[PDB]
Amino acid sequence: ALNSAVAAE
Amino acid sequence: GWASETAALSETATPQIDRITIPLHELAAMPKASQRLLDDSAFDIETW
Amino acid sequence: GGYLVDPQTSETIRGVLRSTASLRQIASVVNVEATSFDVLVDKTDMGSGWASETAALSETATPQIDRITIPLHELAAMPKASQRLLDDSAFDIETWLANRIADKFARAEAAAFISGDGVDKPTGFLTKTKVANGAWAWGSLGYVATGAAGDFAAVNASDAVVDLVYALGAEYRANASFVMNSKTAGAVRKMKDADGRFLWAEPARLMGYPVLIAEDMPDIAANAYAIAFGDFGNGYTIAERPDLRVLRDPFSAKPHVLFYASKRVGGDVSDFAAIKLLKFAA
Amino acid sequence: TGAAGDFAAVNASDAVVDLVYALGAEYRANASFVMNSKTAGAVRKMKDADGRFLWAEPARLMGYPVLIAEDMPDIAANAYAIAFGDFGNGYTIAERPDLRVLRDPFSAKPHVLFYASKRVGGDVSDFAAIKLLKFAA
Amino acid sequence: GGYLVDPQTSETIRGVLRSTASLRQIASVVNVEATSFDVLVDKTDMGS
Amino acid sequence: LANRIADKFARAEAAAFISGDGVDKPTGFLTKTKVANGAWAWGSLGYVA
Amino acid sequence: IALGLGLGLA
Amino acid sequence: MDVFAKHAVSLESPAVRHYEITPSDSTDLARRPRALRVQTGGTLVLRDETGITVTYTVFAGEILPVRPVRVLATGTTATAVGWE
Amino acid sequence: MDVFAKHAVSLESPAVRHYEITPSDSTDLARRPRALRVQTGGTLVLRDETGITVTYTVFAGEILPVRPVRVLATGTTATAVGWE
Amino acid sequence: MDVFAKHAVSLESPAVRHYEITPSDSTDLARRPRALRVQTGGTLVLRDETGITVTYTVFAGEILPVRPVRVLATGTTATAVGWE
Amino acid sequence: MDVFAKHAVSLESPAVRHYEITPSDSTDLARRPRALRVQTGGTLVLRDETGITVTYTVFAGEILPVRPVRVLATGTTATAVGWE
Amino acid sequence: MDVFAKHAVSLESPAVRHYEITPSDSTDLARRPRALRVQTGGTLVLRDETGITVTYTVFAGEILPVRPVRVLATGTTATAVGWE
Repeated sequence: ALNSAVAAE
Repeated sequence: GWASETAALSETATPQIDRITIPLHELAAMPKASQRLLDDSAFDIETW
Repeated sequence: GGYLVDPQTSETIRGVLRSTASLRQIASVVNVEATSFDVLVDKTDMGSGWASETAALSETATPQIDRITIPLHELAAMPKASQRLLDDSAFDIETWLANRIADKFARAEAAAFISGDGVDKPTGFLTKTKVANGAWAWGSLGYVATGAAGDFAAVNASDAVVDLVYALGAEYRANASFVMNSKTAGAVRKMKDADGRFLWAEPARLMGYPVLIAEDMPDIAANAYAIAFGDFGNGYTIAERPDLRVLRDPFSAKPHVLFYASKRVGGDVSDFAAIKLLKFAA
Repeated sequence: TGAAGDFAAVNASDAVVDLVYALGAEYRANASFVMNSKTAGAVRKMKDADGRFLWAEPARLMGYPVLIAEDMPDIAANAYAIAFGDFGNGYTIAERPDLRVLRDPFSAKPHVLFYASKRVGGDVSDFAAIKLLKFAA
Repeated sequence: GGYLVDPQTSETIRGVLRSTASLRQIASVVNVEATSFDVLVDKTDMGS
Repeated sequence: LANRIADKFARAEAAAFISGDGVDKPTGFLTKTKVANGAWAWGSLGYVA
Repeated sequence: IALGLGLGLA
Repeated sequence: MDVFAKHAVSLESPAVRHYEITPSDSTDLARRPRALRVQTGGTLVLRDETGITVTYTVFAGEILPVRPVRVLATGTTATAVGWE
Repeated sequence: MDVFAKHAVSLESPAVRHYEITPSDSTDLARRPRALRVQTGGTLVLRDETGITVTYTVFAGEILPVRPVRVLATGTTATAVGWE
Repeated sequence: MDVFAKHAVSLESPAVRHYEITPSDSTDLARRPRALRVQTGGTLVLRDETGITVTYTVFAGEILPVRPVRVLATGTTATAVGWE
Repeated sequence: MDVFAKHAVSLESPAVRHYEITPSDSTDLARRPRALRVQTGGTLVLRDETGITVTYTVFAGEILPVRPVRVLATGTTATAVGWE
Repeated sequence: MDVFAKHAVSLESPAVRHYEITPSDSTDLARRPRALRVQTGGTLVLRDETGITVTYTVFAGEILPVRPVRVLATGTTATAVGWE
């Protein structure tokens, strides 16, 4: 549950 | 954390997320049955 | 044509399913809306007279009373999630983080219920000033020793399990359980007779007694306490609040959401006579 | 296991129990062995120093259910003949649960030529929930 | 501000739990309002 | 106290039901002049060795 | 009697 | 590193623990052995738990699979080491 | 203090109880032994429970894992001690 | 009076029943023995149930834990007694 | 007629099947034996399944309870017969 | 091709694995053996896991069913090979 820019997060 | 009383709790970890793609291929067979068999073969050969 | 294929995702975002055997299901859970919990046990018993017809009757004994103070610490986690994710990530991320935070807390309190110390976490039964059984006083947990330093005993192995069972008290064995970890349970199931057949016969019980596979007890070291056994439902008291307090903060991390979630839980042993341990010293 | 072809000779059936207890606590609540029939026969033939077979209708092993497949390798030099784990969490099958039949009286002309297909897929979803037994060393 | 903390006590005072296997649950327990009880047994049998 | 005295009474009568003697308490079956089984009479309990 | 290594009687 | 560590030690099993015995004579042994490895040949006297004793004209290096309670010193000319 | 006290005593187990035997000759032994430790070499005759008997040309200190019912005195030149 | 009367007699157990064997030569034994106590040293020939035979250069009083079906008389110079 | 026909044949049990071995030297044995009865005394070399080999200075009629995979012919002066 | 492949290897079972031992002297053995086959007769010293040690005046080809942790080199004149 982080940013939608990084794929793995 | 097991946070203390006065500790000023910073950030914690947050699980990274993996996507696994099921490809969903197909599986096909084509038997060749006789029209003379299907008309004269009183068992239900289509559903068999 | 291949840009029309729109892969279907899962219904619920899955995860690796770690251990939930947390000792909470076998111990005494008490709801508490305070900062500390105080169990009151008796460490002695009374006296009976067998009074005669017409002789006398004196004063008899009265059980002296011990207060044990559950400190009821807290346990806090604060993941930082993005506001663009929470609006556009159709899985319900609020309740998914609320489930995963609850799972992480139920797993991290299992380590504190067994081998945690006093500082801001519950004290497990292992850190409770062990004294060898036979010279058993009240303020201590009893153990029996196996024999050889590393492994179990040499000539007679697995009676360390038996005298540990039959040194636990007759009423406590009515509903008791072993507590081990997995690489001790593997070593116990590897024990075998002089022919090559393992001598012991879904809860994976031992000698009829249930077995709780923890993951937070020590393994079989020189002087470790790898196997415990007893009535944890009378021996160990968990005091807690049965909810998971979630507060979302869109304000400090400004384009983020920053779920601060914290349940609070405490506990130590309430009845010292109801847990025995296996030491590998001598 | 130990020795290359067979199990470990001196202490045997330990390659089974450390495979069980190297899989995790939660996944063993509902796990299963997966073998084929000539592996399960070779397991049931194992016996102690008395000649008595030591493993005491789904044909379970050590309490855990056993799926006798037929497509795993047999006990070879470096084969993985016994698998164990929670495949309900570990492995995901994604499919269409209908069997599409199209009869063709048109290409093969005195024949009917039923073209049937279903589409199915799937690999491991949870890597923590499947453990294997290698026979190498 | 640590005197306002008022620790919650138990609901019921607990105790150490001693053995209750007492032979009363396997023997013949008889209610009696008297000074004594007289079990009348037969120490022999008849003949046929 | 009405629960704990009852607990101690149920635990203290078990000693009298088993190894208690005749004086002001029930006489347990261990104190009943045991005579070896095979030479068994009525007024005595039998034992094997 | 038989083929063991066992310090034993038979 | 023993591969037989998990195995139980029966009476038929090999000697795990050895200790030299002295002809104690009316003081019993510390631990009664499963077997006796004789060091020097001769005679030695052995008592059971039931109390009866005989003299054994033993040879030099023999193991004798007897389980004695006490080795007396009256007729004992032979030194042995216990196995357990 | 035996660490093997709880262990059962099988036929394969070492000798717990020993007693010297006499060549009784048509009176059976008190207890039939699991094995016979020979004291003095020679010949001795042994009878089964089925009744058939043979002569054994035995040596001096041998143990022989036979379980005899009666040792007769006709051809017995060898003294032995029973193990049980 | 045997204290081991209830115990089962395994192959590893001591000799309950003994009978002297003759070098029968192409007539099989009555009962095949668990072991052979040799009386007089020499050579003796032994056949399995699978049929293969070897000569054993045996000594005088040895027990040999072999389970033979038939003892032939061609190369047999040694007298033995069977144990079962 | 064996009374032990229903009994299972363990490693500890007596020798059911015997076959003479040749010092084959880099061809493994047909069946690996439970034990080796030596016929003529001398030296013989034995290889495990793990591959390590030692020379055994063996005597004449000894049984040695070893379970060898291959008997080599380099240092083998002693003839033996396998037991299984 | 072993017919006893499925059988478990107990302490009482024959020697599957053999390795020659060196008198290491305050470095323990790699694997402790079930038994010791002696190659050359003499004296050798053996230590238990409990630490007590005695000297064994051993003969030439004897097997001794002892399970030692360490063979020291002070009084060891005898070469042996371990069995496991």
